[PDB]
Amino acid sequence: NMEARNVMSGTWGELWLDGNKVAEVKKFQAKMEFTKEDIIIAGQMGTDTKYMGYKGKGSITLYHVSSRMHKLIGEKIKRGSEPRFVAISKLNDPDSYGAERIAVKNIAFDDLTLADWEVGVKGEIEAPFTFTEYDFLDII
Amino acid sequence: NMEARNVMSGTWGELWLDGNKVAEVKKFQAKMEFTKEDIIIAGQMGTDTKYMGYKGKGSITLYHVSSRMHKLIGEKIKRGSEPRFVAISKLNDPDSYGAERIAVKNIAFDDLTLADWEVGVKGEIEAPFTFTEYDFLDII
Amino acid sequence: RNVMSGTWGELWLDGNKVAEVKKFQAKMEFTKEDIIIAGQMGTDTKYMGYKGKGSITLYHVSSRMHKLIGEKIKRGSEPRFVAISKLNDPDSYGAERIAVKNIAFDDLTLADWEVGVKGEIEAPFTFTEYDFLDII
Amino acid sequence: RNVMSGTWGELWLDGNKVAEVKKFQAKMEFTKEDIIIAGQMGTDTKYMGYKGKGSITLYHVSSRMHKLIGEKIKRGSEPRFVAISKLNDPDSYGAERIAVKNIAFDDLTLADWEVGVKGEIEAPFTFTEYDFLDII
Amino acid sequence: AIGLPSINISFKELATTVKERSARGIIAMVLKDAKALGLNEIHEKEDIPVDLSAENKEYINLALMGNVNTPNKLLVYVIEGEADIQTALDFLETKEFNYLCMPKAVEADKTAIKNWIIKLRDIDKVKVKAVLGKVVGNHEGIINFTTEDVLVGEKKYSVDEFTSRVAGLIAGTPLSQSVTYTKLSDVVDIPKMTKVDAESRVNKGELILIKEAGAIRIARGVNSLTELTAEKGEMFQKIKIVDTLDIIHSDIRKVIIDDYIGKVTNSYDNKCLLIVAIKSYLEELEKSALIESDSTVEIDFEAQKSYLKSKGVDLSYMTLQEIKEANTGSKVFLKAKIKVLDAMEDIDLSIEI
Amino acid sequence: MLKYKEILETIIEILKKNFTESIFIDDESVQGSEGSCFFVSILSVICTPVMLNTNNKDIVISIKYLPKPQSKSIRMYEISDELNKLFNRNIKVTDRKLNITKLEQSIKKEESIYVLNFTFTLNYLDSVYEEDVVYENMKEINLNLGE
Amino acid sequence: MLKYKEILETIIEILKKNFTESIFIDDESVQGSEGSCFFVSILSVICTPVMLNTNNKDIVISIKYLPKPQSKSIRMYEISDELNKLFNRNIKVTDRKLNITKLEQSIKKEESIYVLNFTFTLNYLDSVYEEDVVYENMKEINLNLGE
Repeated sequence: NMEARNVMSGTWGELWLDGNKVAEVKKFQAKMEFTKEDIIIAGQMGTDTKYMGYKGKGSITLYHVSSRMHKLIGEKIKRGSEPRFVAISKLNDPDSYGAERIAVKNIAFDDLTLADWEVGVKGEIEAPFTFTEYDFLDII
Repeated sequence: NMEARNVMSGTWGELWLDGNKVAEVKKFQAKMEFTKEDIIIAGQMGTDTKYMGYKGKGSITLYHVSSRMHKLIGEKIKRGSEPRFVAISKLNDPDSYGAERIAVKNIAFDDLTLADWEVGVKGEIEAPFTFTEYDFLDII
Repeated sequence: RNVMSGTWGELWLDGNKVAEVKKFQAKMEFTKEDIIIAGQMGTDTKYMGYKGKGSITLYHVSSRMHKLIGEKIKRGSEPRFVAISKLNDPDSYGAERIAVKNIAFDDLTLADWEVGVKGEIEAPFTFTEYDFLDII
Repeated sequence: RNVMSGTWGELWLDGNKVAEVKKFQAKMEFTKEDIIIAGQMGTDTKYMGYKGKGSITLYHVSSRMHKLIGEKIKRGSEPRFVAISKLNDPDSYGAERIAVKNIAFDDLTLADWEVGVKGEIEAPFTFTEYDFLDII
Repeated sequence: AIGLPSINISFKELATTVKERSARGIIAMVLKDAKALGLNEIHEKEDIPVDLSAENKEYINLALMGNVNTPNKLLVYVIEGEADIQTALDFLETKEFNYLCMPKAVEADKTAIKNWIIKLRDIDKVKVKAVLGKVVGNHEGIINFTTEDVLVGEKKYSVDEFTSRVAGLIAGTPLSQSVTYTKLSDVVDIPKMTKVDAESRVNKGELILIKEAGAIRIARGVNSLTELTAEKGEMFQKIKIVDTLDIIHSDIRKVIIDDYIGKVTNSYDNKCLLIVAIKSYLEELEKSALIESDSTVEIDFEAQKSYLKSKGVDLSYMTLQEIKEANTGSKVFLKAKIKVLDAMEDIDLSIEI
Repeated sequence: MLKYKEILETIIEILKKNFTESIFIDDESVQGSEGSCFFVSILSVICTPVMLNTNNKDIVISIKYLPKPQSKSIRMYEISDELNKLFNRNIKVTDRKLNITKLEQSIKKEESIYVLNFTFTLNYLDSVYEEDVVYENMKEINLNLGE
Repeated sequence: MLKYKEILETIIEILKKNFTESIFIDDESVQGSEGSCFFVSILSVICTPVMLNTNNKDIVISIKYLPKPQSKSIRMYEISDELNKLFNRNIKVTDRKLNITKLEQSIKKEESIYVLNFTFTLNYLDSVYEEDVVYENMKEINLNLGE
């Protein structure tokens, strides 16, 4: 069953942002942080916790091929309106058992990078975000 | 579409400060930090946030060719008056799809470096700043 | 049975035949990562990509490389080329051809000479994809 | 067809002809960065710049390098020069000249000798821009 | 030469369009009339010759309606009442076009048109198609539309007259989409036809109309080719695939005929160079998602073998490499393999309770 | 290519113009001579293929001086300088210039008398013959595409 | 394999077609000749095993020209070029083409006269003989499995 070839490789992923495929993508990450409170119960030394909620966090890093990130939110942010986007990530490695696809919804970004360059260095842009909902599509 | 040559390189940038082109520029960076507050809505586990504003931050690093930074603000700072400047950054790579230009306005600097040198080391000066407004000119 | 001799070698670069060529070489190097699986002494590897490398060696008959890339290198735009190699020894049964695409050269040799020595130029290059014609 | 021999090589340094020169060499080395694109096994590269490198080798006929740069090196100001190399083999069809500009030398050799050996001096250098004359 | 310094400001309202025309799609119509003889290109409705009769006006107006985009251009050739079609066809050989239709025609003339189209496609290797009324031709370049008594408005248009609307609708369709199940708003009613008869008729290979779902729509986008060889494919019956293949074939002409004809020696090395050039061209089309990946270009072995056998060559005991190295005088044989994605036309959904 | 006969003729002509003594190519005539005769021959030729169509040639050419009358060794030492003055860098043979890589000279005794032996090597690249078939230009190109 | 007799015959036939002088293989005949005769022989053969079934062969072939009449050295220099024109790249022996790695030529005096010696080397791979037993195809395969 278990073999080295079965491990998924990051080179085979792809990301859709707002219905448009993003080709200049370096990495994509999403995570959910649960909220738990310590509760001490009389007669037991081991402490136990109660789950109260979760918080979603993530980030996207992409090569600075074009000024894509500006056109999305640059003018809307100044006026006072915040947009919400939907992202889809697909990881399809030929060696592994099929592919898994996930939709991350209600995405709101943390910052906007107007300009970042240095002599002799290739340009890159990383944007962190927070989300609320998700779906499972073709999970392995 | 996507290709390695399309990635912009930092060697091809240039910067105008107060209408005068700065030739001894090493790097330039601008960013906008949004302000968001956590809001818990009854009946939903996922926490959601409300956007309230943004803060602008950046920095400039340049070779110590000449005492440019002193002549701008050195005498004005002591008297109690703070000047505001305008910077324009242009990134024009022949391989990429054209060039992008951005104007950063209402720049106020964080500190002034009177002297900084060490034996056997070339000199460099970095100055961070904060801004409020920006324009888009010839965005890709 | 005979093994092909390299005397019968021809090279086409950018659609022009290179009359003087001492040797040609192109190779693909793989990228692997060590993976240790619980319960097994032997260590396995996962293939994660590859790189193309090669070089040419030709006599200094003319200034080909400069006319190819010199001005564009200064301007800031890097050109890409396609090279074809053919190896057809009459003793052997058949011939072999390979098309190498998306070539980029590593360096440029403006001038190099020494007293009593005929000039030689060697230019390494890196490529991405290849195509095969007249497979033996 | 003949390949140019390096015996017919002449060098001009700072506007003065260098009578004794064993060999001359100048090269441009490119700077590249590896870029991995999602969905492709092959790895591509992006060109970011270049460096100029070279060296000379000449017999120790006179004290040329000292008279060139010795006092200015101590004073703290580094001079820059221009060198011209010409290669004209009578057997070959045409000649070739190159102008190398903004030259800076890597080191200075005050004295070097050994019993039974004729003296030789080699001085590496780095340059920025070049110009081409009498292309073949 | 140099004039006085000038500063001129121009105001123009470039906003006067709706249902903008596609870049692709050229229709050529040849007509019989007493006036306006010769070629009269028609870019839009405002530039229509006035001396034409009512019938020609109706036919042109029918041909001026597309599916999503209007056709790029219309080449209307007018012939005198008593004339042969050969002169018009020879004149049209000079011009370039995609589709050709003639509203008013006879049975004998359709044979000439079909023969001309077949000869042009095969002998001259120029990829054009024609839409004909009742022709039973077995060629992919022929489209026969065989439903009668179409009621557009208050007139019982003939089948040959409605071939004009068929050609306009075909030319209007974008590359991605097909012509199956496209509704015709203008048409009112069709003569009665049972479902099984229509299915058999389209199976024979025909272009028809049926009443299904909300309104009238085209049953299928098949061609007139009804038999399949080993070399020929089942994908050659679809109109969209053939249109894309012919677009590609016409496009590669600026690579082949412009430079490699009469300017380069016919040697196997030059054949390999041309093969490399063609493959490099196909890569760009693949990257734009026009065709599918893994398209191969190589020497046509069987055709070259046949040509060699035609002359005095003993094909026995010759190596395959020896066969390929042979110099075929002044002709080159090449073969390419490309794939085109078809549109959704059939669905099989299974539901488990 | 370039013929060895032409090289030998060129060298013989140069020696004829610059020296008054007779020049011979064969042993019997130098044996039959009365004294102070030259001898010219091509010592060896080495051919190595460096490219598909070209070879690399190294030719060693030998010049001999045999003074028969007594007390003519000083004449040999005089003649060495005059020979040195001619073959410095290159020679021109059939509108083509060939380099001279190095010079070698030795004074050894052969049979009963001392002789002078002057040699030098020529280096040049030369092309082998081949027969190339002629093809006519492309006129018709057939391209049929399918599945 | 490939026989040395065939190679010698092929070279002798080529020389017969391209030259009018006689060609001999044994020393007695060249001694008895009246003048201007050739001499063809295989100088040395080196065999080295590079694989299990194949060997590597280097054959050096020698051609000699001995002009007996006086004043035929210029004929020797003429004949050198004609010999050079033939053995450039490869020769065909029994529908197989063998490469010519390098050429060598020297003019030296043997006994009382000067002679021309033209040599070149052939390089090719060749297979040794072996006897292979014939087996019949598998018909019945018995596999019994236990502890």
